[PDB]
Amino acid sequence: FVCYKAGTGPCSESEEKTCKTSGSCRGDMQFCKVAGCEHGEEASEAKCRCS
Amino acid sequence: WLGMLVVKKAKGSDMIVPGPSYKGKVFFERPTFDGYVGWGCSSGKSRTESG
Repeated sequence: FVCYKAGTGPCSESEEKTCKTSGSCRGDMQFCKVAGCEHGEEASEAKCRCS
Repeated sequence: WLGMLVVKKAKGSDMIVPGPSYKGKVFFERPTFDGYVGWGCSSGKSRTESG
């Protein structure tokens, strides 16, 4: 699994570790299927896209 | 609209069937297993290639 922010590039360690461990991340169907994800489209400035 | 059935709101727990290109579309409905749900966007927005 590789993560990257649209427009900026690869994100730092904190957000990717939270995306991998917590489960409240935002990814494709494969990530949402193997680890779960939250798609509440809440207010956020940016999100490191993982695929 | 004729009062035959009752449409259900857009629940986040519903899965979107892949395969169609949602890019450029504004509204689309999907008959689920327990009823009928729809998926739309706000003003000035549209679904991406994934939807």
